Amino acid sequence: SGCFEDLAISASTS
Amino acid sequence: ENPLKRLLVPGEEWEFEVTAFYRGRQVFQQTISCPEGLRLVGSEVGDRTLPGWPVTLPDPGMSLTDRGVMSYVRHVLSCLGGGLALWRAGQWLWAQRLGHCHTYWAVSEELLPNSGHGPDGEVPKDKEGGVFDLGPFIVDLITFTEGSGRSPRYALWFCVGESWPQDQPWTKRLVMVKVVPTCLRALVEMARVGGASSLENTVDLHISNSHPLSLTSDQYKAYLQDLVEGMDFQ
Repeated sequence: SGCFEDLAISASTS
Repeated sequence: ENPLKRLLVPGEEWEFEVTAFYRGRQVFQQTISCPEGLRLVGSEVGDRTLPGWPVTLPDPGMSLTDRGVMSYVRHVLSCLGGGLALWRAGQWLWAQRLGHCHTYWAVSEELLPNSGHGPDGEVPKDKEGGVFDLGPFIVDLITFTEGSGRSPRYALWFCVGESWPQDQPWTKRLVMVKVVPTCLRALVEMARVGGASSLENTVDLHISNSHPLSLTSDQYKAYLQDLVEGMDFQ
């Protein structure tokens, strides 16, 4: 919401 | 001379029908033709440099009313980045993830079954990955023409941002995208009608510089067999 629980998304990086 | 061999001619461009679903609700449908394939993206401002026709999944606010679902779908789209690339190379359909949203693919029916099945695999990120081989497809198609029961599956389904729905219906998933190469839909339908009350039937491959073909059942089978021999196998 908040966090996004149970999503299959790898951490951001650029 | 074999009109079906046009499908594998270097330079030909298949038509890919792309249908998107937000929680089991169709929110987008478009047919594209591109040598570099397509890329399922989340916004209009993506990254022009990456080849492939950018297919922008619509904002959920234009179709949904569930604020919770809207928020979660928006987060999936915004994390798509480069997106999910799908292109063709010979008799193979290749897929690659260019963003951060893990995508799981599966070859299934035109409509995802109420029961379920599971994923055929996850779309790789750091490298290419085949998701469809035309070879075994035609072989099954031929077997299907011989009245052996079951038509071959051609509909690519992608689950974006979530694991594949195995212990839950596909309608529970946030972003589900179906991609159907319309030539395969045409081939199966031609096979389906082939064994009926008509000397000839019309099949339209829906590929670049193609004309509608009117064939008898047996010569359609013959064309399918000759197409098979010219293709690659291990």
